[PDB]
Amino acid sequence: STTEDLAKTFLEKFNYEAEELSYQNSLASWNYNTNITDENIQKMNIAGAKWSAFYEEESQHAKTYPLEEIQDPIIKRQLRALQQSGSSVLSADKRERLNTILNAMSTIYSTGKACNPNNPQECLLLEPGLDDIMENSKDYNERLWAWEGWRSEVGKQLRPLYEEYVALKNEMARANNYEDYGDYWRGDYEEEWADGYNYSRNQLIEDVEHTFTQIKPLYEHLHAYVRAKLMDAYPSRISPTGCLPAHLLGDMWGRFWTNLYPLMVPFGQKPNIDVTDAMVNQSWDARRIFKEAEKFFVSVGLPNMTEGFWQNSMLTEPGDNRKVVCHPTAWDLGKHDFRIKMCTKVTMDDFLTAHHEMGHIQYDMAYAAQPFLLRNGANEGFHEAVGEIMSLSAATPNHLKNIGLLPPDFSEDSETDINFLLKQALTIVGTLPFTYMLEKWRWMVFKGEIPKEQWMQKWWEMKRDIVGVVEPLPHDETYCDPAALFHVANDYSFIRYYTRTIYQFQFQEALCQIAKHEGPLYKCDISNSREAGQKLHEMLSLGRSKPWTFALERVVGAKTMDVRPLLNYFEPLFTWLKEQNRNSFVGWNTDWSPY
Amino acid sequence: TNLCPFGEVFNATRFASVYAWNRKRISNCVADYSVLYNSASFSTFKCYGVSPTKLNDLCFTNVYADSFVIRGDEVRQIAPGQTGKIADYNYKLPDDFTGCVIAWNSNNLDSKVGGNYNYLYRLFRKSNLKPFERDISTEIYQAGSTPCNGVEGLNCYFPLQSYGFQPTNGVGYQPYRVVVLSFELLHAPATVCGP
Ligand SMILES: [Zn+2]
Repeated sequence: STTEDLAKTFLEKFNYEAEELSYQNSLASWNYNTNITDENIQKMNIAGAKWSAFYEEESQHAKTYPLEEIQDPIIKRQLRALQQSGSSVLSADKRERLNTILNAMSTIYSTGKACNPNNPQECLLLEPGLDDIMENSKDYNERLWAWEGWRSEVGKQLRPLYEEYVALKNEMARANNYEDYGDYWRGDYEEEWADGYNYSRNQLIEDVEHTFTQIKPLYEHLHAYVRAKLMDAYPSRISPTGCLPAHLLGDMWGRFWTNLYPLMVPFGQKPNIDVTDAMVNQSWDARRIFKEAEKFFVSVGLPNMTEGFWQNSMLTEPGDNRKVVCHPTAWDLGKHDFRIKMCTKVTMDDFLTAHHEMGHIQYDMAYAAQPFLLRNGANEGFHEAVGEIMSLSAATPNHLKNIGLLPPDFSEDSETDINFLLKQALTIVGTLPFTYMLEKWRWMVFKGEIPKEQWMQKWWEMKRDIVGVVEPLPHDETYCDPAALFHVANDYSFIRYYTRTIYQFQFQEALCQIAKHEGPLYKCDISNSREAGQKLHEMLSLGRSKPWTFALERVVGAKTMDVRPLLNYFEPLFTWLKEQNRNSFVGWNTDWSPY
Repeated sequence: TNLCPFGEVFNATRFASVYAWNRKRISNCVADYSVLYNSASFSTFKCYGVSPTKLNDLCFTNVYADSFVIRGDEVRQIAPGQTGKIADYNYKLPDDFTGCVIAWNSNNLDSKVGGNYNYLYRLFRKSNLKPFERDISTEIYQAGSTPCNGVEGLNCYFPLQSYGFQPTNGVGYQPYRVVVLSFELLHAPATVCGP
């Protein structure tokens, strides 16, 4: 009786009991998110606690079989996903102490409000009213108190909780044979027991840092063009050779520069291609958007949606007393129950979102034959990278001419293409120094390179040096400015957004070579090409049964992440950026500050 | 002028599980297999050995009807020479099988909101089943060598597992009422002719 057979017998009992019980958890979660009532919250929590107690009982049973004695590679990947202890390795007092901190940080963030110093009766929460200031207002002083007040009235309260969060999460990391909690978070990309596809936890630092040094020529010309246009929207507030203030970046945290696009448009006389009015004249509804969305996946070679997809999903707002979470979520309930829940309007943004969320479904429909512990993406960034390339192909004017949303005599304009490429680069290239620096600060904090008396000292020294973003007001060590982000105060790994962006154009450049696309990469459309969807289905059907380095090579031919496909996408913009920045200064110095 | 009651088998309100399948002995009657193939309601109609082209001229001895409910992904395991949890531990067909496998989707009948757990399938067994062998015993299956002493714990599992049949499930995870007609053509009076 070898332990390879005792773990294989254990997984057959586990996988059917997990799929039976997580489906009841997913169906109770679906009945909450579409039918928000008092009974559905309790039934979600009752059926969620049964799944959360079953998974911890069998995690201790999975540690009976030694992982070194298992020879089959499929069983080891399922056992490592099940033997991964978390807070259970702590004592009874410390595990209750850790969940007290995690619940307190998630409620200080969600129920925290910043008050206006001019009018103290206006105290605004983040999601309803404080994100409205940081994404729509064009005033320096109005965005200043919303930025400072969010990190003073809320982020200072998270500073004594985050310090004990670091010590407790480093204690359970070192009890699970890890160096720190940052090394624990880098184990999501760790691949072991492979011949040439091994990926170490230290190799994730050596790949993210190396890929970022090549986006620096692209980001500096984007930073210089944003600074040259933000010094017109905000005169005598930004030095022409310095950094950008943190509250002028179109976001609360400066995560995305997308909202600055009305302040910097390359050709104001050439409007962007917006087909939201062609759908109204053709009398499109919410069903027509998803029927045209699935025609894109049929043309690329992916199968149709299931019969139970159309009758069980919520593709429109019900128009009744049922409260509905209207965020677009693609649901993999298990037992081949695939759903999309979004309050779809007849617009262009929901047209591309319907392609993005159905690309999540086509990933979920592909690894459905895998075992239950292997029914996920290859890593934490593989799943949203597949959905993002569907919105890239759908938004092209070549695809909007074939489905009737553009006239047949629609001549493509190069001036409108620079407007499209700059708007893409404000969301994509503008978020990569923010995503790199947020994880670089957090990895060094867990490791011990940054002492607790140098948290906000090294937070702003890194943000000036890497992101080129200077704080508008001085912050001492009582602040906690990364904790003002959602993924920091709610214990989420933020490197999932960096690597997904690298995979997004690595997948896009790989599929547009088999699609025989002649021209630049941003004009590519993989529709009506059964070779760029069969190649994508080779990686999609793997799931988590193989390492992500193996899954990357099955599409792009390279095991590691590569940012040169991302630089090829914005290469027509990068030629335009270097011509526009010939009379400006490209780069920044960290000496200049607004204070 | 008695006829073979296929309405008792196919249109039954209660169906058996696959670990304990309900075999009915049908003899001394007149059968009409042309109505079975031309019903257009069966999602699976695969006859093995005997051709399904309305052979209403062969006299058979006994027509055993094995009625059970499995999920839709396991209907392919009711072919002669298949492997899986159903073909090895629940219902084994011989490699010289001469009969038909009728299976239709019964998501309207055998699915309830919250789950229909009245159908059980044997998940673990010490060895594979013989052809046409039924095992209704529920002893505790030990995976290795440690004794269970009548209680299932570490490495001891209860061999029966319950199907969760819900109407919102996918087509693969959906209840299929499977009727396996078995024909025994031997040196016999061969009562079931059905002209
Ligand atoms: Zn998504």
